[PDB]
Amino acid sequence: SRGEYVVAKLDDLINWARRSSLWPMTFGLACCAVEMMHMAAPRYDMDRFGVVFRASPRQSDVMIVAGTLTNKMAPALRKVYDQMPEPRYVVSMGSCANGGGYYHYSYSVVRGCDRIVPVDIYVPGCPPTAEALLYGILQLQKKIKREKRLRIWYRR
Amino acid sequence: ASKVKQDMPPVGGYGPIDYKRNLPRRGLSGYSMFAVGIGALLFGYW
Amino acid sequence: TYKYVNLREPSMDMKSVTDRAAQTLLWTELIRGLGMTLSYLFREPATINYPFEKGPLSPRFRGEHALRRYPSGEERCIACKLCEAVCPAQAITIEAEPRADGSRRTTRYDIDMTKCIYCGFCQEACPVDAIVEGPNFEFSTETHEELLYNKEKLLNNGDKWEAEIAANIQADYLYR
Amino acid sequence: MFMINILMLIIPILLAVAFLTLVERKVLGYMQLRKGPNVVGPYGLLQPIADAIKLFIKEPLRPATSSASMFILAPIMALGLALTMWIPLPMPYPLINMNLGVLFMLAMSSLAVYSILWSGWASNSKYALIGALRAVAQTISYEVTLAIILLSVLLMSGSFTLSTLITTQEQMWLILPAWPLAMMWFISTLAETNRAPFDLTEGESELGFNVEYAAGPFALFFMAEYANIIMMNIFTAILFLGTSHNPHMPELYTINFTIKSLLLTMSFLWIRASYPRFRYDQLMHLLWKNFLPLTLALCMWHVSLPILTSGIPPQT
Ligand SMILES: CCCCCCCCCCCCCCCCCC(=O)OC[C@H](COP(=O)([O-])OCC[N+](C)(C)C)OC(=O)CCCCCCCCCCCCCCCCC
Ligand SMILES: CCCCCCCCCCCCCCCCCC(=O)OC[C@H](COP(=O)(O)OCCN)OC(=O)CCCCCCCCCCCCCCCCC
Ligand SMILES: CCCCCCCCCCCCCCCCCC(=O)OC[C@H](COP(=O)(O)OCCN)OC(=O)CCCCCCCCCCCCCCCCC
Ligand code: SF4
Ligand code: SF4
Ligand code: SF4
Repeated sequence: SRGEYVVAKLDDLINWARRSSLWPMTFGLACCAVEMMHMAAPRYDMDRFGVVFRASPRQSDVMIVAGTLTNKMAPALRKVYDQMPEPRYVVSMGSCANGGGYYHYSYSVVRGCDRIVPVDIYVPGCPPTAEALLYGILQLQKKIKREKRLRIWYRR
Repeated sequence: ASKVKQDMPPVGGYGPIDYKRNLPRRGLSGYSMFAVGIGALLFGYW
Repeated sequence: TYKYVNLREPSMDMKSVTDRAAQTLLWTELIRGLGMTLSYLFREPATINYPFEKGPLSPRFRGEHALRRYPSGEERCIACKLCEAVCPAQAITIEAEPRADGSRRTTRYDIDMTKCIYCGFCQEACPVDAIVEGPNFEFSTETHEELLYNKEKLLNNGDKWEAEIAANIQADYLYR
Repeated sequence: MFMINILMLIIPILLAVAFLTLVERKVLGYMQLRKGPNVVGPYGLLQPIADAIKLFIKEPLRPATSSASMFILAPIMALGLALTMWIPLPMPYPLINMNLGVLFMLAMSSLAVYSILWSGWASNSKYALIGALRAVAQTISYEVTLAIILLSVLLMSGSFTLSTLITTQEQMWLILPAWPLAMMWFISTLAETNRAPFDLTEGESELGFNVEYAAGPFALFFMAEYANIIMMNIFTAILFLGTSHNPHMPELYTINFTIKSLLLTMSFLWIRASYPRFRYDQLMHLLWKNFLPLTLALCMWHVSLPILTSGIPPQT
């Protein structure tokens, strides 16, 4: 068999394992954390997708920033991100985290969490519905499904 | 002529709604619970 | 009026005292708690099968802003800027000038969907039902720049969701 | 053929631990009015496999440990001992037919505390050490009652042989003559394996000792911990729910004995979903002030009861 065929299928096996076992670390900072709890509640039950309710920072694959990131909180956020073992993804939930939202023009609010850490998915709303955050999580799964780490290493 | 129509309770009002604590009583008394427990031990030893 | 929650005097007769001894030694009220969790094990779970099933919503739901047209195809917006004045987040930016035919029409209409608090004041202020919040709530992006809507993105949304937007407004405009 | 026998014991243990994670997540879900894993494979049957691959291709941390050799010794010892506690179990025929099997399981079980203590040192964190000390003090405290309760039961059996417990219960389960001991044995097994309502380690808002571990090394601690949950519930069924053994149809024993061992393992998941968590000072008082006085008193009763009824079991 060809080398380009084994790498293509190995890429699908690692992608399948990674997107089927996303363990999130939730930074519940503000009202957006309430909607994140309703995604774990029986109506939607994130756990049935493989997404565990709560995970410790060192056992986690995705960081969900749900609430307003203040200037007194930003260094703590970056520290937790740097200690996440890779691969690691960040989901930005709500207007506050995306761009500052209602407090954009405040002196004590970071205008968007994407200028502190890299962001993979933006979930809009104030707050996003629990069915809108779930749609974002399933959109991160498909993004991980398109990764081609092994198919790019083989062509180096 | 069209009458006013807005959300209203039904004529005569809604049925009663329970709100009080209703933890019921179940099981036997302490005397009988101890009697059954000791009885089991005696049969086991025999 | 008021009531006491925890002001009971436990009886000290032998039968009552023995009842609490059986409870302490035989763990009666702990096993009463195991039974309740056992009952839920045999109840039908409340989970829905997303994305094949969706959570119920109502005609008043506030989702993705959008710009509507008249049945002739002419834009409803006439650049009055009431929505820009009322927006508590200052998420709307507008510029206008006379159109080639002389109409009062916008040349810029941007909504920053990361400043927006999805409050609905823009559609309450509009005198011509031009800016509305539609029923779409699944429009998450992969970059920050895709959430800065301009007039072209908002007009595309209106043409895209007009069939559902019109029916919702038909169902609720009598309460407004 | 013996080497084939060892592999026929090890691999099924790991597979059972792998699918116990799924069953735990689904029983907890239905007791919470939800479902649990049902997307990764039919009814979530591929969820365990996805989790395993994900952990073993995730980059590990390995911080600046004070030793870096205890950090690798701790998970080897935990998993190595966890598999070793299965070799004398009669199901119904032991892999290793020890004469003092019951004493062998106490001895190996008391060595599992080192992996908790060593991982505390290796983390190099002062706070992580405090969490390790509380976990160690919990484990040693509750294995005082495991040893005395076991001695009390064996006074009705006559030996430390694990297969003699099958003969002892050939007319009646030992749960009947010794239900008070069974209660305190069952709770003592939860405390040993750091299970709710005794999971202060995993009980965030007060502390765990295995916090610096990620990826494969973390899974090794996890696998050992869950293999001990199955093993202790297999021990309980043999001890208090003896299954009749027919030498011509040994499979009949294994089916009945497995069903009991599963029902007792599901009881662990049932108890996790029902109760809040003990405070550290409160589970210590549950042992030094409630269980130990009763265990000592019942030990006196069980040394004398066989003598005063003329019911001393045979030595052999
Ligand atoms: C004829 C001679 C007869 C001799 C023998 C006579 C025996 C008579 C009966 C003696 C009492 C029986 C002992 C019962 C054990 C009492 C232990 C105790 O300390 O109780 C108080 C203790 C604590 O008592 P306390 O906290 O309420 O207070 C103690 C005293 N003060 C008030 C001063 C502090 O109770 C507990 O153990 C707490 C339980 C923790 C949660 C456990 C979850 C239970 C889940 C259900 C499991 C069901 C058992 C499954 C068994 C399956 C086995 C296969
Ligand atoms: C305040 C009261 C406190 C409680 C006091 C004690 C309660 C009474 C004793 C029960 C507690 C001890 C447990 C004894 C287990 C005996 C089991 C049993 O009951 O079986 C009866 C059995 C029947 O005879 P069996 O041999 O089976 O017939 C067939 C012969 N082919 O025959 C036998 O099993 C053998 C006979 C055993 C007798 C042992 C007990 C004798 C003790 C003296 C009796 C007075 C009680 C003590 C008084 C002082 C208390 C401080
Ligand atoms: C005990 C643990 C030790 C063993 C470790 C696990 C190894 C054994 C696992 C056996 C089950 C997997 C079967 C073997 C791997 C084959 C998987 C496969 O190739 O699926 C391909 C198919 C998608 O392929 P395709 O459509 O061509 O690609 C499109 C990409 N967009 O994928 C699909 O979507 C098809 C839908 C079915 C895919 C799942 C397979 C059926 C599930 C069987 C569950 C029962 C087995 C698990 C329980 C026992 C534990 C092994
Ligand atoms: S985006 Fe809205 S709901 Fe979320 S934290 Fe900010 S104000 Fe609260
Ligand atoms: S919903 Fe409210 S915050 Fe958002 S654009 Fe409309 S008026 Fe502004
Ligand atoms: S309120 Fe309506 S008509 Fe006025 S500028 Fe806004 S969208 Fe246009």
